[PDB]
Amino acid sequence: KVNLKYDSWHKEVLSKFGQMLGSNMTEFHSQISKSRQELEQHSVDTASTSDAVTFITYVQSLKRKIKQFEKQVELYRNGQRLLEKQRFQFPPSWLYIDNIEGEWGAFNDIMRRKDSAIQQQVANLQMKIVQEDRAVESRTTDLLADWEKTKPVTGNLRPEEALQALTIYEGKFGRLKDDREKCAKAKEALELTETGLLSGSEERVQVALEELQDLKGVWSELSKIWEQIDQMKEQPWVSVQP
Repeated sequence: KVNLKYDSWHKEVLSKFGQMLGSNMTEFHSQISKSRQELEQHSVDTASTSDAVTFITYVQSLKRKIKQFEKQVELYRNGQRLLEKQRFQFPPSWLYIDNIEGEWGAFNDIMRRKDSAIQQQVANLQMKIVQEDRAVESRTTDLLADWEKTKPVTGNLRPEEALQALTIYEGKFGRLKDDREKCAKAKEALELTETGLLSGSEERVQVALEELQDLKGVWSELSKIWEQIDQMKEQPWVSVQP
């Protein structure tokens, strides 16, 4: 009875370890195959600086994962050899470690070719990102200088009027923030780690944010007064009571 129970308990633990190892092996092979297909689709000779930045950030993210993937391949290799030594029955749909090693080898060869091409252009990509960042900083200074000219400090504005201009200002400032965040992700991806001090541009963006879409709010309390003025520009004089 004990031997039957041990054989049943062993066969059950061996079957569960085999299903867990096969599931982890299938998921890991899908993850390497997808990472390899994404590496194949992107060319270093991308026409746009934006595609080159996205591709370089992706290759660096994969380079960090290679050391983890290598440990997983070794764990799966030892696991399958244990199932074979214990006469486990492999299902016909079993993904053999040789397929994972082949996809892992193909992924490493594409990753080495793409990483080498990024490393050859690192200085040019770093100069392009520093030039784009200087262009974003110049656009930031120009937008803040224009901010004063077209903000409501100008006299005789109407609730609606400035609100429309402060809706454009809101779009320009938010587009500027999105461009700055893209440059920051690219700088992190190319190891262009320059001091985490908000550039004096960040303090200007924070002041502008307080008076951005919020400045349309001066056309919120005044808007309620104007709606009454407009109704009076439509109300019959006899009906109006002083």
